[PDB]
Amino acid sequence: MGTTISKSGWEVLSFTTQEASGEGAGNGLAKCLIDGDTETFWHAKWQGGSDPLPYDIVIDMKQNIQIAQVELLPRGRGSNNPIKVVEFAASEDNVNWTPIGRFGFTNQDAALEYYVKSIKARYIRLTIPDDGGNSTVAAIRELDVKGTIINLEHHHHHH
Repeated sequence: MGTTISKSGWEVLSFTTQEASGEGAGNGLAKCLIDGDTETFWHAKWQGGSDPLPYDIVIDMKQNIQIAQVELLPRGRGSNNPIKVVEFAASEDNVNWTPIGRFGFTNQDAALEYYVKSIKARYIRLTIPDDGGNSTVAAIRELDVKGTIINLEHHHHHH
């Protein structure tokens, strides 16, 4: 809300891993990452076994937004989080992904502000690479995006 894009209408198009069993039920879901609540978080599958890295989570923002900065809200508090490096990708057509920034992940209780490549994107992908040293254990509260809302809707020319 405000400069941060309202994740109210955001949905997950594809996810590589999510723990809907180890975290009970209603928690550890990939959509919780974009649900926008500090008490909910996404967790990689651990109960019964993890999935093959890397982990790619693709979110549809349902609108074209000029990406400027991505925010990652980790847990930290009572969490290990063996996440070393995180990679952010964005796309205008869902087909052509462009890495808006690759940075290291700092496990903390406060949000991580990632200033990235300024580019238009309707879709955004969170990539957890197997290259950065990342283990198959990941727990992130939420992901947010700061940008400018772009419109493809010209009401006086589209009705």
